[PDB]
Amino acid sequence: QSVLTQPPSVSAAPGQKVTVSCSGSSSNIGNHHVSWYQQLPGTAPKLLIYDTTVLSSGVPDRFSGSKSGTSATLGITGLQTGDEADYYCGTWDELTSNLVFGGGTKLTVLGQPKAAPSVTLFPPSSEELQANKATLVCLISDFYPGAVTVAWKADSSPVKAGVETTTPSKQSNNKYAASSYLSLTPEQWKSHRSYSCQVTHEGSTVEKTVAPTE
Amino acid sequence: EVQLLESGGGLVQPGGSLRLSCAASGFTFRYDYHVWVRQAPGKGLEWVSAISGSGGSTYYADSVKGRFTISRDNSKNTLYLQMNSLRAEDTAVYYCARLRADLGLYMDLWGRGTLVTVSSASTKGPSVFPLAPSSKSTSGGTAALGCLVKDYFPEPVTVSWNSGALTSGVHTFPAVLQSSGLYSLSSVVTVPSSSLGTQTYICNVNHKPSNTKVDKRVEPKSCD
Ligand SMILES: [Cl-]
Repeated sequence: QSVLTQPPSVSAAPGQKVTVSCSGSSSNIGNHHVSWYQQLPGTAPKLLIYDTTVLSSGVPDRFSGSKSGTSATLGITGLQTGDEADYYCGTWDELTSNLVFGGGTKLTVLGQPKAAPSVTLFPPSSEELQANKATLVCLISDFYPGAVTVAWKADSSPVKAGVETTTPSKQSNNKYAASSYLSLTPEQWKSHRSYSCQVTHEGSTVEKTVAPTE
Repeated sequence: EVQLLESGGGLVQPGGSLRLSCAASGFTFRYDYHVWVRQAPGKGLEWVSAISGSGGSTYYADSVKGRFTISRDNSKNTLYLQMNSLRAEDTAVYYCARLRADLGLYMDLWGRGTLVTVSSASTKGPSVFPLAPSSKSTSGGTAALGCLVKDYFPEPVTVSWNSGALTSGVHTFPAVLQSSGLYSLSSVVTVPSSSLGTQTYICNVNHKPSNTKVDKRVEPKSCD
């Protein structure tokens, strides 16, 4: 809905307090109980807090819900890395007769340790070449924080033609994964000495190489 | 246990219709309001519809008035969303939820969610290729083997290994979306290098929209 405003993101360090504000108006937060909803990446939202201040079963005392006029606040004390997630406020709006939601807030836990990517690079399979196509697959995992750049080389000449790279995404262990695919013709693959996938992360490079000799 | 079992997403043409189901076990469903909430990818939660226990009373976001219809069969503990005159903007993950009231309203119990894609583009099942561990990466501790699940539409695909018996070591990557408008993803598993000469590695690729249910054996490279 986003007739309720939350900030897009908030950042504390482990063990600190962080708050997520949710501002609306008298018809919504003003005169009605607020709920808080946690969303882990690509899973259903979970009720944390209802009736503005009450915790669901098995939610810890470290979470609290506050309300001051037309604003509501989510409090998280003794912040853990397990709290990284999207947080949504909800209420009723007696004007629109709608349930309403905030635009959501992304919680980042600061000072997590930097981690270089693992790179697996596969050459085209036999079966794919036999269907007259060629895909180089470069899988990139367990890197923190989640920002990488990927370059490809054919005998250390750069190739921009044919590249499709995922944006980074959060693994269950708070580290990030990404994929980059380079499409070739069987004759491009067979013609060159080697192809290279070089991933760059916090300025420092991890590179992998496959050859047709096989 | 108390749950909401959601079924019925997929691809449909602009103008077309889809029916979401959500079946209920563990509670007398017929007294509790339920709702439908949706989430476009990248974006946030939008309430869409709600219904009283009996069906007597039904509520709708302006974004869907005239087009979507919430209903329920209380004899089959089932909730529905009939979605008509769909547009590209309706492309979202749709959840059902139970709506309870104590001092205020809260949605406590949620379904897993189903993707609804509204596009003129056709269903295409993927090609499945084995990603065999290089000769080199084996003579040594561990081996990465995988399945390239290439050129499909729409999301999603599930990947298993060895009929679900092998879960440890499995990283299924999120799909890339090519300039072609088709999705490719890869699933990899790390295994003891020593198990390659005695153990069968099958990836099980399910793309429900194309009715693709494929099994692919991945075996180690010998070349050179
Ligand atoms: Cl009624």
